[PDB]
Amino acid sequence: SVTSDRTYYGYGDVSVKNEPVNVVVSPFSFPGANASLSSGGQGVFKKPD
Amino acid sequence: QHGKAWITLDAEELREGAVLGAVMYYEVKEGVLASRLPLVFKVRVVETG
Amino acid sequence: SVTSDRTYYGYGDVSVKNEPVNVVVSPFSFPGANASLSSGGQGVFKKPDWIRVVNQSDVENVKLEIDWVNANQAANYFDYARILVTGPNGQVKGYLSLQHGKAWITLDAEELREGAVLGAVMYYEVKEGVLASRLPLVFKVRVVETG
Ligand SMILES: [Ca+2]
Ligand SMILES: [Ca+2]
Ligand SMILES: [Ca+2]
Ligand SMILES: [Ca+2]
Ligand SMILES: [Ca+2]
Repeated sequence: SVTSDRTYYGYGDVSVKNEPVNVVVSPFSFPGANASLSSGGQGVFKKPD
Repeated sequence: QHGKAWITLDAEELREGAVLGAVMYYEVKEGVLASRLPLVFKVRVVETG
Repeated sequence: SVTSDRTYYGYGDVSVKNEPVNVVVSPFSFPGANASLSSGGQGVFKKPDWIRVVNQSDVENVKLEIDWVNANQAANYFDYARILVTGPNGQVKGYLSLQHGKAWITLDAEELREGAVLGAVMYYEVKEGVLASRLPLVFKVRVVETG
């Protein structure tokens, strides 16, 4: 007696939470400790991490 | 569409007990849901002898 | 005998109470204590805990637009001033100066779920000979998009 509207459903959800990367900074204080940078000087400074 | 039948039985078919079974080929219209639908057939004895 | 008007009802309510974020400010008095800022001097000033962003239990993604409004006034006092917004857990997501005035620091589900502190690191050189007291520095925090 009923004319069914033939439509059933399925569903799902997608969760995009974080950003791809975290650029953790540990800044450099390049004259350093137990060192010295003078005017006109020339050299190299290294920070591994 | 074609609504009338004219089944006729003769002296051999009656003298053994005439059963008339039904075989129904059906396709239900799309999505229709019913319960206890009636089917009524009128049996007229037109000519006996 | 009655011809029923066949309509029944269901209902519900949605409660949106709070705003997504609380930008707790603890302002900085940068000449500090037991320190000294002189005219023409050059240096650095650091405040580890300056803007604490406190979220509610649902908010996970926040996009903050930090904006420096009185920079054109401080241009008459400073020669270069560079503010680094020391972000959530070591990241530095924001950099403001007298010229480039807008930042777009954005926090996601890991940075909020641990308590987001935004410190300030300021690199400054005071214009030659200028002597002031209690100069204001005001930054507009706009929450542009939350989720
Ligand atoms: Ca992150
Ligand atoms: Ca007859
Ligand atoms: Ca007879
Ligand atoms: Ca609030
Ligand atoms: Ca939104």
